[PDB]
Amino acid sequence: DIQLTQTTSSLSASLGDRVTISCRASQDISNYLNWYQQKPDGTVKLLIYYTSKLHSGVPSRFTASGSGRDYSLAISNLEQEDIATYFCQQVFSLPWTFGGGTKLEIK
Amino acid sequence: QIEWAMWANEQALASGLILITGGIVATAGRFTQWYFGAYSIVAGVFVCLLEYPRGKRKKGSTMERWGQKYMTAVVKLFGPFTRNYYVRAVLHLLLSVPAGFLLATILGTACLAIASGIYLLAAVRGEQWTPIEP
Amino acid sequence: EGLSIFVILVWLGLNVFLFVWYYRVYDIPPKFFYTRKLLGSALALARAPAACLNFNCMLILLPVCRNLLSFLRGSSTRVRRQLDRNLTFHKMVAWMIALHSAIHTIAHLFNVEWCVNARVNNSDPYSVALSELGDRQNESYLNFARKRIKNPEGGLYLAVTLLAGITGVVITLCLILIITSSTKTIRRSYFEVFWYTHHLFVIFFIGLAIHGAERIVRGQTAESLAVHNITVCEQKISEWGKIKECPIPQFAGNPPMTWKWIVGPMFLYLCERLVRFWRSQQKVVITKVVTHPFKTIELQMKKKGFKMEVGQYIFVKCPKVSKLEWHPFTLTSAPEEDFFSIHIRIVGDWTEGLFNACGCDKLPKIAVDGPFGTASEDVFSYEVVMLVGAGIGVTPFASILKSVWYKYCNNATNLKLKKIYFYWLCRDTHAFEWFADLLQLLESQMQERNNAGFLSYNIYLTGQKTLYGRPNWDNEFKTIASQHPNTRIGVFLCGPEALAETLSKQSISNSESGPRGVHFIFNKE
Amino acid sequence: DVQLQESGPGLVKPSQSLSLTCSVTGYSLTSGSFWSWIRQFPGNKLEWMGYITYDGTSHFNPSLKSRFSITRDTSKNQFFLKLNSVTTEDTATYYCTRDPYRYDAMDFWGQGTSVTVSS
Ligand SMILES: Cc1cc2nc3c(=O)[nH]c(=O)nc-3n(C[C@H](O)[C@H](O)[C@H](O)COP(=O)(O)OP(=O)(O)OC[C@H]3O[C@@H](n4cnc5c(N)ncnc54)[C@H](O)[C@@H]3O)c2cc1C
Ligand code: HEM
Ligand code: HEM
Ligand SMILES: *[C@@H]1O[C@H](CO)[C@@H](O[C@@H]2O[C@H](CO)[C@@H](O[C@@H]3O[C@H](CO)[C@@H](O)[C@H](O)[C@@H]3O)[C@H](O)[C@H]2NC(C)=O)[C@H](O)[C@H]1NC(C)=O
Ligand SMILES: *[C@@H]1O[C@H](CO)[C@@H](O)[C@H](O)[C@H]1NC(C)=O
Ligand SMILES: *[C@@H]1O[C@H](CO)[C@@H](O)[C@H](O)[C@H]1NC(C)=O
Ligand SMILES: [Mg+2]
Repeated sequence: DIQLTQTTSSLSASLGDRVTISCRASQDISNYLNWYQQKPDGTVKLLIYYTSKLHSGVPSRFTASGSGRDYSLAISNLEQEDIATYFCQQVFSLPWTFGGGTKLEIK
Repeated sequence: QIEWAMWANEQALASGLILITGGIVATAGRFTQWYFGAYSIVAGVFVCLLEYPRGKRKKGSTMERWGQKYMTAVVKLFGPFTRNYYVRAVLHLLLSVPAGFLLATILGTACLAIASGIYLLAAVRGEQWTPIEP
Repeated sequence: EGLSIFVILVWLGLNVFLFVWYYRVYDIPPKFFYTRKLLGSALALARAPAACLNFNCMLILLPVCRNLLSFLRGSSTRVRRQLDRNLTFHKMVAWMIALHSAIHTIAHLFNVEWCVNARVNNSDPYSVALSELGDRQNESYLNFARKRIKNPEGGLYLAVTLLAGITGVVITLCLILIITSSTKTIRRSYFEVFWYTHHLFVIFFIGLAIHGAERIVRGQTAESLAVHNITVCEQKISEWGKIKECPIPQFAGNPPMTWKWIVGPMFLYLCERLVRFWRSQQKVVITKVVTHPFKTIELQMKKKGFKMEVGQYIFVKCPKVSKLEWHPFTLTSAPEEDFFSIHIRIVGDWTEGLFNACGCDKLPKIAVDGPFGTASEDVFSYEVVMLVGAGIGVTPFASILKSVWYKYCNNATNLKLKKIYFYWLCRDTHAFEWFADLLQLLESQMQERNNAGFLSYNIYLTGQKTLYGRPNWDNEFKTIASQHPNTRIGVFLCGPEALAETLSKQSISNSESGPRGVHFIFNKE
Repeated sequence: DVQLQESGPGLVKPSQSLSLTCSVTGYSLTSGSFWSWIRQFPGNKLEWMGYITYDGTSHFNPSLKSRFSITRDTSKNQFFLKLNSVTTEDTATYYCTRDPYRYDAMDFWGQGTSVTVSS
């Protein structure tokens, strides 16, 4: 099992401010990392798959990029619906290990 | 004994031809970093021109390429730069170095480096490029 | 020359057919559908020359099997000459190897470019998506560029890491070197360099045998094609492996085929070289060594059961001087003589080594390989002949004249030959004085046997009795046509090509078309 | 569109067997996807539990030894989680998910069922 670690366990920012959530894989994954957003009520939804492909239906402010082991999620402008935990998951090798999670707190 | 310059010339002419081919195939296909392909085209044309005129042997009667005398005159004009085979070897190597950044021209780079090595051997043997007058 | 025309036309057909066929085997079938979108049309342009090279790579080694061809001649005249164009066939076949190798290499340069470009997300969406296969478990890649190295460094990395790329670079260097060192200049002035650097065929063939071992060029497997209907599954790539109808396609590579083509010729050539080794071991006793002036020594020698024909030459290996090399020397002695001899001019390192070993300035171990060459046994056929030799080309004519005297003394009635006109074109008789003595001797034997009219010879000096300047062929042909009416005259020459064209022109011009006239039949060595 | 409900016992006893049902409405399991059972432990730590393919093939996380198994009822268009010998650490929110992408991304998740293990 490859361990995906998100160094930022919790992050704070304001509305309309760029936020970056980065996570690193213990082993190289061939851009096979996906991003999920879990709302505080527990609803999980896919944001990006294969580290760049924006899942049809999520706002364009979610932009992800990475290569090899280090991957990052960037949100351009924040509003009150972006309060959520963000998970990065590999699909490169089974088991599909998840990330630690990153809570967003608006300042 | 053996005159390495003849084989060096026959290798360098083909190296220039394949360098032209590599540059053309890189430019026409719009290979990323095709400007090295354009450099390979021009350098290969220059090497084909410079290396077309085969020199005169120390002994015996030499064969001449078709339409060689005109190029021989032009190459003679440069004098101590074309006659010398230390200058020829370093010139070939320095022209081959920038062509080695793309796969389409690495073959030309390797062949031109080999030709430069054979020219270095000929220069150490003391052989020089004397023009073939008609 | 219908036979050689036909060989070149069968050979070129069997290259064009192979090109079109292995083009369409990798272009049309739906097995290569996905690979043809990552590689475009540059896939078939790379694979058709592969099969063409498979065919030409056997056809190169076969004509240069000189000992096997000696055995085939032993098992066996125009057709004999046509099959003695084995070297010319070798030349053109290697040239078309160079052509098809250039096409193959260019198409694979395109392939490598478009296989790195798609890998680093620098191509169309579909090719980039196809390059994603093979990263994970239970999927076989279609793009053989696996590391995300951007061009142009990625193509270089593939060249220096893929076995196909490394072998291709090595054998392309080994082919370009062979071609550049196989120009007439090297093959005629520095034949030492030609022969040594022409032994890169071994490296070329070793790299070529293992060239396609990786199977990186992959097409979809038959079972995958059965389960994966492409016309349904092409546009649903984003969900491959996630519906009943469209499992992830599996790509395998075609097993290497070149070795199956080339092992026969390689086996035959190694057999050839073992026959050459055996001919080397076969003992050759050097009975007598006369050293004619100006550094030419003649080796009267005897080898177990050596048969020869006029105009043929032998390779002479001297292990003491050089263990690897074989040096050809024209046989200068008649077939009837118990000993076969050669005259060697001391002009180089190996002949100088033989000179020092012979002790002319105990005898060296020499080895004789093959009475090779085109037999000139048709000289005796005609009633009148014109033997012409210029410079070094006069040597086989010596053996011809010696055999003429033997045929005159042994039979004197079965010798169809009646008259000799000989012309020797040398700047000076400075290295071939033994040939001058030979002509004096033969004239003496003809005079002593009361047949002095048999042999007429003139020596001409470019710089009977010696003359100055080239002969007047116009007047000479007219004079001998007046001498001999309504008879065939065979013109034999060994020398410059311009001289050959000259003699052809005069032979046709002075010949009468009708059978009741003089026909001048030119033959060129 | 396609929506997934998880239904099962919210409080199983230790060493019992947990049986969770995921009901799918807008899509049929046999039409095609990888149907996973990701669960989140207390402390917000997700882990891929295991999926069953459209063909019926099922793949597990080896951290779950042989105590975990997946079956499906194609007639009712639903798939089931089955944990033998549930321990105290099995308490988690089990999300049943749909994975239609070759990139193995779970686009549709369930609301999750909080299963608790206590004596
Ligand atoms: C069909 C044929 C018939 C020949 N008949 C005679 C003959 O009757 N008498 C005679 O003295 N010489 C003959 N030669 C030439 C003879 O082969 C060389 O002169 C001999 O090998 C000299 O070796 P070297 O030590 O001079 O080599 P070098 O001094 O390095 O070479 C000097 C010259 O000899 C030629 N040469 C060297 N090695 C070979 C080789 N293996 N094969 C062909 N050419 C070579 C080179 O092209 C060069 O121009 C013949 C060659 C051929 C192809
Ligand atoms: C491209 C131009 C080529 C030319 C002009 C050429 C010419 C020749 C000639 C004239 C010979 C006769 C040697 C002699 O008389 O001693 C020869 C021999 C030979 N050549 Fe080439 N050849 C060419 C290409 C090739 C290639 C591409 C290969 C292999 C990859 C090859 C393999 C051989 C071999 C094996 C021999 C036999 C040598 C021997 O018997 O000692 N040739 N060649
Ligand atoms: C110079 C760079 C070259 C490159 C990058 C290259 C590349 C390749 C590749 C990728 C393959 C397929 C390998 C596989 O599927 O396993 C191949 C096959 C082949 N190549 Fe090359 N090649 C090069 C030069 C040459 C040369 C000089 C020859 C000369 C004969 C040659 C002859 C062949 C042949 C005959 C095959 C078919 C192999 C088989 O059918 O088993 N290639 N080449
Ligand atoms: C990677 O691919 C291999 C082979 O393509 C997969 O292994 C195969 O999986 C199938 C599906 O479960 C197995 O079929 C099953 O066989 C058992 C008996 O062994 C039978 O009871 C079932 O009804 C079903 O027919 C197949 O045996 C198995 N093959 C091997 C050699 O293990 C593998 O699961 C794939 N892995 C992943 C992660 O996709
Ligand atoms: C590839 O490049 C395109 C062009 O902008 C971009 O839309 C896409 O997200 C990229 N994909 C990856 C995996 O980086
Ligand atoms: C692939 O699908 C098309 C469209 O339904 C069908 O006509 C064709 O027969 C199919 N081919 C195979 C091999 O199943
Ligand atoms: Mg020598």
